[PDB]
Amino acid sequence: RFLKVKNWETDVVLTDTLHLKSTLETGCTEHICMGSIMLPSQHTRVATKDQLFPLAKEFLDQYYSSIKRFGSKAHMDRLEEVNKEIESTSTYQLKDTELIYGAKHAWRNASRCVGRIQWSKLQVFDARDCTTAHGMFNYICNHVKYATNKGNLRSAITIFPQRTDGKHDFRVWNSQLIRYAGYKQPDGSTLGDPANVQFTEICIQQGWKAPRGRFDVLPLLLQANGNDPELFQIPPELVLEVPIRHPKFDWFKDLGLKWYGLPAVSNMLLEIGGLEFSACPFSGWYMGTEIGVRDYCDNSRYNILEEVAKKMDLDMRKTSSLWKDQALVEINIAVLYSFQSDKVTIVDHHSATESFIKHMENEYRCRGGCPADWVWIVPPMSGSITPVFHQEMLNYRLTPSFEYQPDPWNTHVWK
Amino acid sequence: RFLKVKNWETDVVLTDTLHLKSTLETGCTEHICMGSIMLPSQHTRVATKDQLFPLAKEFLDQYYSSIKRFGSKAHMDRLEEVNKEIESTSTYQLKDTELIYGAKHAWRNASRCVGRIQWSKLQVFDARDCTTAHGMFNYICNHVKYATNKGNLRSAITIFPQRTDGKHDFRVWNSQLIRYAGYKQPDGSTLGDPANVQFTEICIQQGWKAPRGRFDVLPLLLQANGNDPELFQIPPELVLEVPIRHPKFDWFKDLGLKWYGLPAVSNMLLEIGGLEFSACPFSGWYMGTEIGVRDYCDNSRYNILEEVAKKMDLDMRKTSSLWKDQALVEINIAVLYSFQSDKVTIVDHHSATESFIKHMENEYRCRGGCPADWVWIVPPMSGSITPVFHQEMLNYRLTPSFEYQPDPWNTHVWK
Ligand code: HEM
Ligand code: HEM
Ligand SMILES: Cc1cc(N)nc(COc2cc(CCN3CC(F)C3)cc(F)c2F)c1
Ligand SMILES: Cc1cc(N)nc(COc2cc(CCN3CC(F)C3)cc(F)c2F)c1
Ligand SMILES: C[C@H](O)[C@H](O)[C@H]1CNc2nc(N)[nH]c(=O)c2N1
Ligand SMILES: C[C@H](O)[C@H](O)[C@H]1CNc2nc(N)[nH]c(=O)c2N1
Ligand SMILES: [Zn+2]
Repeated sequence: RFLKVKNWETDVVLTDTLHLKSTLETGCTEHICMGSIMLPSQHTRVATKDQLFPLAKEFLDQYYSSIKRFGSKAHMDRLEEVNKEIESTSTYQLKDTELIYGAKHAWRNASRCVGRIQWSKLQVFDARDCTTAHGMFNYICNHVKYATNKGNLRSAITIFPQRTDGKHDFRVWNSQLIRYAGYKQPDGSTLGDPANVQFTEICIQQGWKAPRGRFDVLPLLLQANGNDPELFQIPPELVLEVPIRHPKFDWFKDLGLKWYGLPAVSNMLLEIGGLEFSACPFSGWYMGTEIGVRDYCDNSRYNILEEVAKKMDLDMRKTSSLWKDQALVEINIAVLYSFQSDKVTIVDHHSATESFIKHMENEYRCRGGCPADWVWIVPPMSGSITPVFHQEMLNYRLTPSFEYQPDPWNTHVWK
Repeated sequence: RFLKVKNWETDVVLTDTLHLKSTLETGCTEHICMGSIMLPSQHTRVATKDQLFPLAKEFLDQYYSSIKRFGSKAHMDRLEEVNKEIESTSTYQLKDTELIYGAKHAWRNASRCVGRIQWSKLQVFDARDCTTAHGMFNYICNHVKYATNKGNLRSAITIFPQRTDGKHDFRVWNSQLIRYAGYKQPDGSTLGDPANVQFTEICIQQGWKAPRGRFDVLPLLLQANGNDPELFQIPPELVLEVPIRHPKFDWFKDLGLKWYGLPAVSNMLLEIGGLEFSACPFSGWYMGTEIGVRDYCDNSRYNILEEVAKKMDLDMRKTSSLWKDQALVEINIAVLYSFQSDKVTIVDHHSATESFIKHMENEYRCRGGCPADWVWIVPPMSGSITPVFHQEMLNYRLTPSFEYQPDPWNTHVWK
């Protein structure tokens, strides 16, 4: 009822009492830990009106507790107000301030997010008056423009209307607002990003004329109020990109790599007070490793370690010459150097993981804990030379929260 | 009751039914995952005679099932035989073959061990006739000599007498048979291995004349049958060491680093059929990263990244120049190259993690699963360019097993 987490690099002990407020389940049991299942059935998302008020009551109780006015009359009135509206409409609507609070705390509670030290500096765009795919496109272009801020990236989320019935449902079909296309070739190999080959062909299935190259920014596929989704090209002037060079190796430009400045996740579900927002794209800035390690070096992604090690003149016959590791570091020095040389916000895994430890200290003191997923918080390279490797972390599921959801093209009753 | 684990690099699915035979608890609950607590209270170790027979019965049932003679008469006789002996003596004794089986499967079930593909090729030394610290010393020297095999390392375990009362207890006070000493300096800094500063001073408290340098192989501290422990120097000719050079950088010899060939963990508790073996040192061979990443580069260990990056002429002002990562790779290329150039068995994290995936495929097919701790199975560098990063792993606690135990100098009623 009062759990301790240790840092074995510093011998610092934090005491977690926030996990007692926890609600949702984790997938782990007394006899099995599933802390390395990627998409647990508990992390994926259809609710009724009965269970709605406890969820609303719980959310309002913490919201008014956080504006220093818990249990007051303005609280007890809004409790009844939402109670009455849930009786009448079997749903309800958040105030603007309740929406901003819910969004920031969904991010705050995101236990797999290392970036959370900035959770309170999130810009919330209320798109709940949107009704059409063009409206969504317009709200998303504004989001992109604002969050990019000419390389001085800012955190933002845009929140489309909440689910109601289910078949009326706003969805961004893109997994990210800005992703590169993936095309299968004649021989079977892949041009561009192999992650998106399925989505890239869906866009061609709906009309996209593909420039069939590498870093072809995909179009947005926007579903409005359950209607069939529609294709929109983000104006290129809004899609900020960094060409990737190295500060030693001049052949690194010849690699011709580039990446988009803005990580902007669009397929998630935001849950606030029992309400489900099925389209809620949010963006921040990149940690170096997400591009240079995962995007560039996953076997199932661009998979460039071959060509980088070749041009580095590396012993590639022996696995134990660590040519893979050696080329991975250079690639990440290049992503960082490239982004910083262009004044595009980027953070290295050392700075970001140190900030997360600093963030954890804040959340244990002024909040009683910080839910954190070690499997995801440790960076995908050089893990133990970063402070998060040596920090025990308690993972538990708080709300408001971002949840996964099935892809719309497996559930959308088409036409 | 039939859990699926996915590999997201290969889209391979394994089906785990072995977790149903699981017994011990994990520390996780439905509402909290503790899969990143280092020493869970469930992983640490005093039992009575009542609970003893179910544990024995359970162990014998799987042992005779594995020699293709389950439920036979030779089984049902040994069931009764151990039953009777537990009535009479409130304990019992394993057959040699039952001891070899229990040991191999304790290793087999070690979910944080990436090396397990070799679990059946374990040499079991029965030291259960030992009675004195000199006897232990002699059994441990033979273990070291055999397991080292002049650099052609072989897996081995030496099993001292099982706990009985508790106050009669064989313990190796060293955490590993071969560790370097740690000495605090005048200014407070540390010479040698800072991990062992506490143990190094215990040895001086009992008489060790310290050569107060860096890589000073510690003496063994051996507790026999609950008596006060005694100091013994492993004959240096038995302690095989690798001086660490690089295959490019000739200044790397000037770093003057070296490491011992034999990883030989001595502080663990082996549980077999409810019996507790409090001294059971076991050894294999090193994965590169345990030395080059954790031993050499942990801030709380030798912490050499400073000096290596200096001599590499690295941009060390900016965190984002990744000088830490760049020096870490070279250090691990040097450990591997050094060990292989001396015909001392060593495995790189790429080969070892690929073998573990191959091992998992074997354990899911011919056993129904493989308990695995992702937090510990992923190597401490370049994690996602190794196949274990992308493999979901179910952690659960089977028996026979190795468990942690408190250090003897906090529990030993001294003199
Ligand atoms: C501001 C800079 C940010 C940084 C550096 C950052 C960093 C990261 C990283 C490295 C991950 C691991 C995911 C992966 O490796 O693919 C992650 C996950 C995540 N982040 Fe953050 N992020 C940032 C902003 C945000 C914002 C603004 C939100 C929400 C409003 C957010 C919510 C999440 C969520 C929901 C996850 C995934 C959890 C899951 O998979 O269940 N992040 N972040
Ligand atoms: C043969 C070569 C072996 C290799 C390459 C290997 C590799 C490893 C590695 C890298 C770890 C992580 C621990 C750490 O990072 O400090 C580990 C843990 C472990 N290994 Fe293996 N090991 C080997 C042999 C053995 C043997 C022979 C046994 C037992 C008879 C064993 C039992 C264990 C146990 C109990 C753990 C720790 C689990 C825990 O902390 O609860 N290993 N091994
Ligand atoms: C705003 C922001 C900034 C930043 N630097 N990085 C991120 C990554 O966030 C997420 C990343 C993923 C990746 C999911 N994986 C499973 C599939 F194989 C890819 C899911 C998710 F739900 C996220 F939220 C987000
Ligand atoms: C035989 C063998 C070969 C090989 N290559 N590596 C190992 C490492 O095994 C273990 C390593 C540790 C390290 C515990 N950490 C907690 C403390 F801070 C160090 C514990 C343990 F219980 C192990 F078993 C063993
Ligand atoms: C199998 C495993 O759960 C999966 O590969 C996880 C591991 N940890 C991760 N950590 C982060 N940040 N991102 C990821 O995609 C993953 N993938
Ligand atoms: C906090 C965390 O549990 C601790 O640092 C763990 C992480 N994973 C590890 N993995 C291995 N192989 N060895 C370790 O010592 C650790 N340490
Ligand atoms: Zn867990």
